[PDB]
Amino acid sequence: SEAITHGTPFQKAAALVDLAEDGIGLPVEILDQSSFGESARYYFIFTRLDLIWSLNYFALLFLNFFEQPLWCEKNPKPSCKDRDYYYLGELPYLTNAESIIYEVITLAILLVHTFFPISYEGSRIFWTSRLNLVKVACVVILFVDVLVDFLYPFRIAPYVRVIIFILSIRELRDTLVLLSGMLGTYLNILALWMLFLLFASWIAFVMFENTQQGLTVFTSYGATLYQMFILFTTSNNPDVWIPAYKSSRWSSVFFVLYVLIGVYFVTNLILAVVYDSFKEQLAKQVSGMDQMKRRMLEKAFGLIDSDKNGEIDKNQCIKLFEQLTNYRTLPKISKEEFGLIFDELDDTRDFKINKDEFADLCQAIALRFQKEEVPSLFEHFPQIYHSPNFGYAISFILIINFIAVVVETTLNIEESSAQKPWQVAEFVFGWIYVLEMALKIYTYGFENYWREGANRFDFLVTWVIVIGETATFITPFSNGQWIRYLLLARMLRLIRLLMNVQRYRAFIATFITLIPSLMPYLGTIFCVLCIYCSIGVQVFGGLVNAGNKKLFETELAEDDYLLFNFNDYPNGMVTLFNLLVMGNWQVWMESYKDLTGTWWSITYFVSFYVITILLLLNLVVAFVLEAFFTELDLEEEEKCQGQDSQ
Amino acid sequence: SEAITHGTPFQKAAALVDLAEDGIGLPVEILDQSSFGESARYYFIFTRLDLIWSLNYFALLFLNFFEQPLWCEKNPKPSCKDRDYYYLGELPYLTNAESIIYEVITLAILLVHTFFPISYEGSRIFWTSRLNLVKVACVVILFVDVLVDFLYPFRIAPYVRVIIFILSIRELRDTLVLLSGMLGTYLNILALWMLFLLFASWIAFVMFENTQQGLTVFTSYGATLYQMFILFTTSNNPDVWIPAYKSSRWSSVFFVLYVLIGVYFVTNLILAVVYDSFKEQLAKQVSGMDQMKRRMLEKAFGLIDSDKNGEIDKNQCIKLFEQLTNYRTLPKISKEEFGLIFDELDDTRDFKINKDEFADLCQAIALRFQKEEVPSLFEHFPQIYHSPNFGYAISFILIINFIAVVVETTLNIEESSAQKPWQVAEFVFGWIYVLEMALKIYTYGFENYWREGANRFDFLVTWVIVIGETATFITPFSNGQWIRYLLLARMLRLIRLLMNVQRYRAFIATFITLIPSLMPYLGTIFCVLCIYCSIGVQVFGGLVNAGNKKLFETELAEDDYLLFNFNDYPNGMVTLFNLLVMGNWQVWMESYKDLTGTWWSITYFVSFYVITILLLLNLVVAFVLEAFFTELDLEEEEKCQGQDSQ
Ligand SMILES: CCCCCCCCCCCCC[C@@H]1[C@@H](C(=O)O)[C@@]1(CCCCCCCCCCCC)CCC(=O)O
Ligand SMILES: CCCCCC[C@@]12[C@@H](CCCC)[C@@]1(CCCCCCCCCC(=O)O)[C@@H]2CCCCCCCC(=O)O
Ligand SMILES: CCCCCCCCCCCCCCCC(=O)O
Ligand SMILES: CCCCCCCCCCCCCCCC(=O)O
Ligand SMILES: CCCCCCCCCCCCCCCC(=O)O
Ligand SMILES: CCCCCCCCCCCCCCCC(=O)O
Ligand SMILES: CCCCCCCCCCCCCCCC(=O)O
Ligand SMILES: CCCCCCCCCCCCCCCC(=O)O
Ligand SMILES: CCCCCCCCCCCCCCCC(=O)O
Ligand SMILES: CCCCCCCCCCCCCCCC(=O)O
Ligand SMILES: CCCCCCCCCCCCCCCC(=O)O
Ligand SMILES: CCCCCCCCCCCCCCCC(=O)O
Ligand SMILES: CCCCCCCCCCCCCCCC(=O)O
Ligand SMILES: CCCCCCCCCCCCCCCC(=O)O
Ligand SMILES: [Ca+2]
Ligand SMILES: [Ca+2]
Ligand SMILES: [Ca+2]
Ligand SMILES: [Ca+2]
Ligand SMILES: [Ca+2]
Repeated sequence: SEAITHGTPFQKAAALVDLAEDGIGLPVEILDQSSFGESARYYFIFTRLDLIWSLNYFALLFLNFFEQPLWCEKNPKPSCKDRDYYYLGELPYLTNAESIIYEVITLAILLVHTFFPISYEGSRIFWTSRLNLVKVACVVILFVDVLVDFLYPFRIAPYVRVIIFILSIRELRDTLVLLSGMLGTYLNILALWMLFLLFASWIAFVMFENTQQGLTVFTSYGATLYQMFILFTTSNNPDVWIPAYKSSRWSSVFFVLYVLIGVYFVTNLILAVVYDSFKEQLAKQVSGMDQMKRRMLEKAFGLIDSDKNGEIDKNQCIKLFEQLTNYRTLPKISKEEFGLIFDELDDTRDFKINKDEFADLCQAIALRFQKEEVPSLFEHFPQIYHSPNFGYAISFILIINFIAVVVETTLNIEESSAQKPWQVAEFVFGWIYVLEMALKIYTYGFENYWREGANRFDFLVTWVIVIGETATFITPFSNGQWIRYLLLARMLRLIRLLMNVQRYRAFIATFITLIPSLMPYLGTIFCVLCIYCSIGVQVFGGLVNAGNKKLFETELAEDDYLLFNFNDYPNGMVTLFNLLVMGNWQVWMESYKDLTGTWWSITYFVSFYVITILLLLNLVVAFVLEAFFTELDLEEEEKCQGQDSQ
Repeated sequence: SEAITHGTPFQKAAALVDLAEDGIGLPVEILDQSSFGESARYYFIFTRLDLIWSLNYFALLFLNFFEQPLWCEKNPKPSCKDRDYYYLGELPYLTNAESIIYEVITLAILLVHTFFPISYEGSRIFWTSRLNLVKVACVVILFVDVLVDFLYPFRIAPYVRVIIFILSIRELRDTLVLLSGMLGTYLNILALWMLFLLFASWIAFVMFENTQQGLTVFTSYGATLYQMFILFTTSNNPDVWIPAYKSSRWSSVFFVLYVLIGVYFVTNLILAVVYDSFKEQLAKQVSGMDQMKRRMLEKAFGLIDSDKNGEIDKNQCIKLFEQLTNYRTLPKISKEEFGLIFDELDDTRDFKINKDEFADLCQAIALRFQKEEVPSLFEHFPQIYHSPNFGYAISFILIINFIAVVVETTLNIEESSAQKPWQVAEFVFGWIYVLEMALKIYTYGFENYWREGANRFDFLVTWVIVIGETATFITPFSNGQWIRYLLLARMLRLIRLLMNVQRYRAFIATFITLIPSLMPYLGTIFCVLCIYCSIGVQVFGGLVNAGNKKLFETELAEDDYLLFNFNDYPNGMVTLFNLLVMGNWQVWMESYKDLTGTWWSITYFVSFYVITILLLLNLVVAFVLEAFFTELDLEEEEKCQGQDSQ
């Protein structure tokens, strides 16, 4: 547990292992900080000062981002019957005086966050870096629209807030490289997609003109490209070609041939491209990540080789491993570390250490050990640190804790009003579970809240139990059953302890890693909806009124989806989700073609679909196939290389 | 172009290249024929006699298979108002006298086809190989049903006909190995799938008991596992959780979390397993194919090495290459073939040829050359054989022929009754197209009807044109309209020729390969429907009547799907197709739960789904990802490897 304020004493001995820390967890530092400048030079202090306020910044980034539900409609005041809810949302819309407060607080942190790299980049460099120049200008745009409501065309604030939220996060920008690096391949294949629509849209207009079909549905040619596009999605499958089938039965041979080519041949081949084009772009990000590693190791190799000859004595590099605080006794480990990499140079047995050799060294060590084990810095003035047989024992606990609920809920079909003997069993079970995590700080380590992936995900849920049980009878109702389903992620911990089964073993570790790995790649799509909603709120604001007469003819009134409606922002975010899932997405396309009365409404849903069935095929479906083959072959090699490494 | 009747002269010199032919196109021969027995022993004659009647057999296998639409309903005669059509099909159902004519002729070929391996396998061997023991017994079951004609429980004929059709074809059996070799992995993951239905079905029953939701939809717990299964398919997405959403808006955060786990995380991970389990089973079929190759080369290496020492002089193997009819200037490249394929042994420069070395020889030759070029052998007594500048030229030919069609159809929106100057342009264009294939027999070769993949697919449509134009004015109406509509495979010939474009190069080189590669793997699924139809015809025969009162309440009458009906066989095959595509598949599950009045109807559609979303994820979607990476890397390698392949 060495220091982190460590590139500021900055010895050749000392400042190495901070750089060696920077390879293992792999955080970047700026190329301005990578070239020169130290914590003695009062710039690298501000680098680690930035990472102190990181949780301050991400608290702001979602604070800015979640304003978009809470801000009002595009047209509250032009609209009549404004305060009523004619199928509007739930949220309170913030008043204009309240609107200012939540933004001025928001902007001032951005003005810190955007101009904090002045403290460790030069102003003639900071304004040159051409990534900030986007982000700086986005701040100015909010600074305008705050001033407009301070002074009190269509208020283009919320599009920018997304773009601020996309770029600021390191993960979403790293996602966003994989779009623009690959988007030349997707729009490429979008043509040959559109070709086998237009050709196959045409033949149905050719074949079915004089029959009942062209009389009924396929009136225009443009009626077909409209319809046959929906059948490319197959979310309207038999309703299209009933009167083609009802007239002649042999007309089915067309449509069942079309969808086969449509779904089963093309849409997979769209996925075949995008998953294949993913691999090249992912390789460019990985190699772009690994060039960061060697370029940071070049600063590390130059920090030691002060003779500047490119060869370092071994005792010069052995001695820093205790300062590395990696392993405890070091008599002959580095002699073993020669054969662990491919070849020994052995021109001198110890004296010659080449540039690429040490770059292989620090990269190798953290894989085998994971022994750095660094906790957070504590004050010793309190000193609060208190100084599968058990696995099969805790296999039994979450069994009987689970069946306690199903007994409680088969009491609820009996509807016991006398829960007095059953409330004896209620409060006791939450008191139990805090004891099975207790041996871990007795056996191995204290700060493993951030270590086990279960403690990454259950740590709220582990501690939320008895604090919910506390205000049960001391509050002397709706929040009472709020716990009564919350006491069920016990099975989710029972999942992982059942997930030691070797029969499920590859499928286990993917779905574990599937939550952290696909958090940016689903995070970007959540930002994409925040674009499409804020378009559609402004396009379709007060459109579905209370008494709109074009409404009740259409499909939203037939199937009674007279909710989601786009009539403000959080109503829109649900509505784009159904268009994401493709559950009956042609209702809205059929509805807003009538509620706007125009065919330029069809633009909004197709432009969703193309970018969606890029992004669903891009980052959902192509990752899982990459993520499984990561988790599969490790299990396939851990037995085989465990025969080697032992 | 030597003979094929060639292992019956059966020289050590001669009968080699017939075995060398058997490696190149790779047909199997039986292990009885592989062990011993020759065309002198007459058994090898019956082997090639079998492959003469191959097209006779596949003409029978679809003849037997297509009786199942043409055979009648399960209950014509118990049903009242039998001859009327109350949402029944189109086909004429075969009369019982005319039925047996189509069956006795069918069976007599099977009795040839099943007992033809008597002629080249011993009877104590033929009844031992346990493929036949299935297949012979299936013949007996049909032989029963012909006796049932003279008598005039539920007539289980048509299930067997599929099983006969599956096993007889070599491709579908090779598909069917990949099921049973992998089905232990799929049902393995089906349980862990079923768990994250049940648990996620459970919480929605837990959450929504006291609210409006459990009052309205989620009445039973079994009501939820019913509903939440449909939302795993998302073919009923907002209709489920409207009254959960209409009451509390926060209930959406459940459902949008469920489908993400449901579709985007699980269903890909089901596809991740099945595509990964595909690779191992496909490797077993490939290695099972390649063991056939070396074991056939062992008979070839033993045919030459008559000294039985395992080493063959090169002039013994040089001399047969002219009998192979492979290449013209032989002795200059046979020394280069030492250097091209692999490394030379060079203990003797030519004298020593090992067992595995010759196995490397004949394997590599057919790749580089393709110079065997075997035609269909003619009688010379008639002697009917008559003894990209052009590519950019025939690029232009279809274009002006294509725009002639769209001019003809924009005449039809004008509706010209005077087609007399326009019929000058009609008949002339079909006469043109037979001339662009004509240089191929002048430049390169005659029998390339089976060689170019375009001539594999266009050859019916290439020649159908002028014979459709012939009976236009000499018949002095509805049929010649469709021929006017048929004038469109020209752009389908443009599809192949245009993808010399490197921008689209890999994509349709897949799609070319995609039709023959996925012909068995879609063929099996077509057989799977012929199982599920013949179940559902017998289960649901006269159910959707004319005046059924339970019918008009349900969804098939609401959305007017009163076709797609199950009330005979070909209504079923359309109907299972919609359940295959997943276009509104919950209508039938909602309908036949009412029209049978029972909950055991739900079995039929779920058991469809699990086997289907095996087989769609199995053999559609896993192939295209395998097939693209076959087509992609060959384009990626040949540009670099052609500098080495030279
Ligand atoms: C893939 C997405 C990962 C990111 C997770 C989303 C974080 C943002 C959370 C949104 C919370 C809004 C809840 C709204 C209810 C409330 O109680 O306030 C409410 C809005 C309905 C649900 C909103 C979620 C829609 C977007 C999620 C799905 C898209 C992501 C792909 C109604 C307001 C009320 O009356 O209380
Ligand atoms: C992949 C999967 C498959 C599915 C199947 C379905 C269908 C298709 C085929 C495609 C290719 C493979 C089919 C065929 C055809 C159709 C049609 C139907 C109708 C009937 C009508 C009759 C009269 O005429 O009336 C299948 C379905 C069925 C079959 C049938 C055949 C024949 C027909 C006619 O006849 O038309
Ligand atoms: C593969 C391309 C085939 C056809 C694609 C081009 C067709 C473009 C427009 C077709 C004509 C529309 C017919 C009605 C228009 C009108 O009468 O004004
Ligand atoms: C990418 C291919 C298609 C994308 C979107 C499909 C929209 C094409 C359908 C045409 C709209 C209706 C035709 C206009 C006829 C009219 O206005 O009278
Ligand atoms: C962004 C590019 C996509 C282009 C969108 C579709 C291109 C063609 C538009 C379809 C209109 C054809 C309708 C003509 C027939 C008619 O109006 O009567
Ligand atoms: C984050 C980049 C945004 C991408 C495109 C945003 C702006 C495109 C269209 C904006 C408003 C379009 C609506 C026009 C019709 C109307 O306002 O009534
Ligand atoms: C990929 C971008 C999607 C392309 C959107 C297609 C737009 C076509 C809209 C209908 C076409 C007919 C235009 C006439 C407009 C009108 O009738 O008012
Ligand atoms: C994240 C980038 C997405 C931007 C692309 C979506 C914008 C395309 C169309 C938006 C609405 C256009 C149709 C509105 C017509 C109208 O004004 O009535
Ligand atoms: C992960 C599992 C959670 C629960 C799964 C087991 C539930 C099986 C049946 C639940 C009880 C059904 C309630 C009504 C039955 C009745 O009273 O007849
Ligand atoms: C593979 C998981 C589910 C598969 C099929 C889902 C069927 C479960 C739904 C239960 C049916 C209705 C409940 C019975 C109650 C009753 O008899 O009224
Ligand atoms: C082939 C195995 C699949 C098993 C099919 C589903 C297993 C459970 C069946 C659901 C019935 C539960 C309904 C109980 C509640 C009630 O009826 O009141
Ligand atoms: C090819 C193998 C067939 C697989 C299973 C076939 C037989 C299973 C069920 C057959 C009939 C089931 C219908 C029972 C109810 C009824 O006949 O009324
Ligand atoms: C994988 C196989 C599919 C499993 C099929 C689930 C069958 C459940 C059917 C409903 C369960 C309730 C049984 C009561 C029958 C009845 O109400 O008549
Ligand atoms: C190719 C193999 C598929 C066989 C599996 C399908 C058979 C499962 C259920 C068939 C029908 C069962 C439900 C009928 C109930 C009834 O008799 O009313
Ligand atoms: Ca040195
Ligand atoms: Ca050494
Ligand atoms: Ca309806
Ligand atoms: Ca020899
Ligand atoms: Ca030699």
